[PDB]
Amino acid sequence: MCGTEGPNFYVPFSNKTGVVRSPFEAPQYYLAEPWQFSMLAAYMFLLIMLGFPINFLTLYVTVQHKKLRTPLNYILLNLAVADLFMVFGGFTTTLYTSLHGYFVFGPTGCNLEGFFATLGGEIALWSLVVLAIERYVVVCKPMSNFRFGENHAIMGVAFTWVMALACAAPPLVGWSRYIPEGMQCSCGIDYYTPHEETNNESFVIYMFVVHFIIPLIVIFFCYGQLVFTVKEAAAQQQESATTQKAEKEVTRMVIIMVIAFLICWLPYAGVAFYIFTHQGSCFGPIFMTIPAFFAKTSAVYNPVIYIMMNKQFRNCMVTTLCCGKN
Ligand SMILES: *[C@@H]1O[C@H](CO)[C@@H](O[C@@H]2O[C@H](CO)[C@@H](O[C@@H]3O[C@H](CO[C@H]4O[C@H](CO)[C@@H](O)[C@H](O)[C@@H]4O)[C@@H](O)[C@H](O[C@H]4O[C@H](CO)[C@@H](O)[C@H](O)[C@@H]4O)[C@@H]3O)[C@H](O)[C@H]2NC(C)=O)[C@H](O)[C@H]1NC(C)=O
Ligand SMILES: CC(C)[C@H](C(=O)N1CCC2(CC1)Oc1ccccc1O2)c1ccc(Cl)c(Cl)c1
Ligand SMILES: CCCCCCCCO[C@@H]1O[C@H](CO)[C@@H](O)[C@H](O)[C@H]1O
Ligand SMILES: CCCCCCCCO[C@@H]1O[C@H](CO)[C@@H](O)[C@H](O)[C@H]1O
Ligand SMILES: CCCCCCCCO[C@@H]1O[C@H](CO)[C@@H](O)[C@H](O)[C@H]1O
Ligand SMILES: CCCCCCCCO[C@@H]1O[C@H](CO)[C@@H](O)[C@H](O)[C@H]1O
Ligand SMILES: CCCCCCCCO[C@@H]1O[C@H](CO)[C@@H](O)[C@H](O)[C@H]1O
Ligand SMILES: *C(=O)CCCCCCCCCCCCCCC
Repeated sequence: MCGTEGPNFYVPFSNKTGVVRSPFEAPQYYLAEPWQFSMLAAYMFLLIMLGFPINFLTLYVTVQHKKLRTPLNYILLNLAVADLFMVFGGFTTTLYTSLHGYFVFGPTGCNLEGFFATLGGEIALWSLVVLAIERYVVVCKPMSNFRFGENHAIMGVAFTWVMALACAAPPLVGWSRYIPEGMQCSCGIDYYTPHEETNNESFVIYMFVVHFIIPLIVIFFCYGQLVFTVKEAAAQQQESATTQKAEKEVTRMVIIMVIAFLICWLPYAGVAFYIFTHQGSCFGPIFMTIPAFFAKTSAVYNPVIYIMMNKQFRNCMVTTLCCGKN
């Protein structure tokens, strides 16, 4: 008796006192104080104010600088669009619902907001995976006579969309479901109830293997092989000071990317491992949603790592922000 069930929702609060209401109809101030809903709104405001310009500017400078329109950069533009899906599908809606204290758009808006917020985070995840694969292919050259071109980069972008739909679409047609989560102001996959009608258990396993384990394996493999190949080549050219500088910075960047991924990936593993053990207690609205709470900031720090630290993008944005000069 941890929460209150209803059609299309699970409020993580007991109704033994009779105060629980539908998250589609009335504010959830028994889950959190009104000022804590305000702080949730302030958090959404921070993410919008930093997340929209950085990701929009990534698209804008690509229009004003011909050198950026390389196939190896297509996936980075795909990343910037995905973050805009998170910013407008998720953060903007949540800022609005937050200030009402419940999901005022009803179960239909729940499926829309949940689909587009999940699709945005999914496209971003697989863009990082596809980028790791493309870089591994270009550097480690695992195919004897192969050249990465425009058509290959388009496949890579299309691949992220297929994988993203493979996660975000089934809950709209009866495999798992979208419900309000956490403080009930935004919607997502149901990892909270074993809704046997939609076979929630098998979707969690599918999400865990395909959309959680596999991305980590691919990112670690591709980048490990890449760092190995680069350190191998530099070892054969130690007379070149620039070759050694290039090896050092490639390694430093791979570490940063992998640390950035782990910072977003481990909290889910931690929370899930804590839920696998200790399979006895009730989980507050915050607990199973702490990883998602902090994973939202990836809409800001991913473009900072993959674009603002890209030597080309940086100079083009400086020139664009400086009205043409510098
Ligand atoms: C968490 O738990 C609470 C408490 O159990 C639930 O809230 C109750 O929900 C029921 C509906 O299922 C409410 O019952 C309905 O109340 C209507 C209004 O009643 C108020 O007004 C009348 C005068 O009009 C007062 O006399 C009364 O004291 C109330 O203040 C009634 O119009 C409804 O009557 C109709 O349905 C019943 C059958 O349920 C028939 O017997 C009637 O003839 C009529 O057809 C009905 O009684 C109840 O008022 C709610 N209580 C509170 C405190 O809100 C939540 O739904 C639950 N949360 C979740 C998410 O499930
Ligand atoms: C992009 C998101 C749609 C997706 C997401 O929301 N997930 C949360 C639920 C999920 C799958 C992943 O996590 C689990 C952990 C343990 C057991 C089952 C699990 O199911 C996600 C989020 C962040 C990262 Cl880092 C990754 Cl790789 C993937
Ligand atoms: C993000 C900021 C972290 C620290 C904030 C701690 C604020 C606690 O502040 C207290 O919270 C109570 C909650 O109902 C209020 O009723 C009290 O009036 C208030 O003093
Ligand atoms: C850009 C942000 C705009 C957000 C507008 C939020 C409007 C909140 O609307 C308020 O919701 C309450 C229920 O929670 C009602 O009781 C109030 O009457 C209503 O004014
Ligand atoms: C390094 C990984 C970059 C992509 C991380 C995207 C974070 C997605 O976060 C997900 O968003 C959904 C909709 O808001 C929520 O329903 C999920 O609970 C949450 O895990
Ligand atoms: C997922 C892939 C992560 C790759 C991280 C590789 C980090 C290697 O880092 C390197 O390891 C060498 C070991 O001799 C050290 O001598 C170097 O100082 C160090 O730069
Ligand atoms: C700094 C400590 C923060 C603890 C995490 C608070 C978790 C509250 O739960 C939150 O509810 C929101 C509205 O439904 C969702 O948008 C968030 O994804 C979810 O984390
Ligand atoms: C060239 O590269 C620089 C051109 C001149 C730009 C100077 C203005 C930058 C100010 C950005 C910071 C605004 C902070 C807003 C606070 C919310």
